[PDB]
Amino acid sequence: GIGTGFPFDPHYVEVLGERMHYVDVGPRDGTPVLFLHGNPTSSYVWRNIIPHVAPTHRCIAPDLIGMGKSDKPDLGYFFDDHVRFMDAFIEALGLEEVVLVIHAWGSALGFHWAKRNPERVKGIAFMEFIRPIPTWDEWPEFARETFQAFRTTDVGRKLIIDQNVFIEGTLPMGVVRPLTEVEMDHYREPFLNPVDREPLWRFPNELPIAGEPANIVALVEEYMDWLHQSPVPKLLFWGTPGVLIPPAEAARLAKSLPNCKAVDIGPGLNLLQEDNPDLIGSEIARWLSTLEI
Ligand SMILES: CN(C)c1ccc2c(-c3cc(C(=O)NCCOCCOCCCCCCCl)ccc3C(=O)O)c3ccc(=[N+](C)C)cc-3oc2c1
Ligand SMILES: [Cl-]
Repeated sequence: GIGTGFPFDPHYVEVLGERMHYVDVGPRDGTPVLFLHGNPTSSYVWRNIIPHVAPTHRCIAPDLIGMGKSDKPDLGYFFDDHVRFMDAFIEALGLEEVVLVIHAWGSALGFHWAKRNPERVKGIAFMEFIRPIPTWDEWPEFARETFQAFRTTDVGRKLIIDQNVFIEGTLPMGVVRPLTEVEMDHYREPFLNPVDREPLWRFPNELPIAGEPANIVALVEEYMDWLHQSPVPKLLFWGTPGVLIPPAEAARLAKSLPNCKAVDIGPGLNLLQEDNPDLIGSEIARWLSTLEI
């Protein structure tokens, strides 16, 4: 079955006075592949995809500040905080040019870095990614009341911080196949203490929905503007029925974005890595071999 373990040797690097954990495997020469997780996951989400890429390319998978095995400073965990820590992480590792593999909130981080540093990005593989949601009618109806609730300091904090709903409920609702107890426990591990759940609550409060927050909407519009014009090689994974990227939309996006190939993963919602890791990892490895890296 789909693997549940996390065998990777831990690595830590000091970034802005705090430690960030990261997976680092594969050959030391060549162009590295940087994997960026989102909410409420960690590098664990890449555990079954990296084994297809690591034979031929270095794979680096950080845990975002406040998540995974990374330290937990008392921040707001705004998107800007993740930007500062990820920018510093990339420079601390001395990375020059990279290929990005990104998902969901990791996709906003990755696209925003790539737009600012296009000479250092040799390709982007992405899935169930963040674009502006113009009105609440474009948010998936089955998750609309909950995300509206999450975006409050009363009910949203009760749900996400006190009751851990993002881990116990939203995470499984983003995977078609059933998650095992061992997998759930890996996802729960960084957040056993409620107070550490701050990033899980700030993230949905940052989503660019109905114009709000305006600073995030502007930033995401900007990287989308770039992505529709840039010749950067693109690999878009999508699933059925999907969540943010449904099949008919994925096909339209791939034909509109330059130098984009789209790959059907089969059944999927948001966390496509949990529904078909072997296809995602084997397609990434094949696509890397086509790049000038
Ligand atoms: C302990 N306690 C107080 C709760 C409360 C609620 C649940 C829910 C649940 C959750 C939602 C819920 O999250 N909607 C949102 C779904 O969004 C999925 C789509 O992806 C969004 C991606 C966004 C991407 C952004 C970056 Cl691109 C709604 C209502 C309830 C409910 O049952 O009231 C559970 C639901 C499932 C579940 N299992 C399958 C084991 C367990 C649950 O255990 C709860 C415990
Ligand atoms: Cl979120």
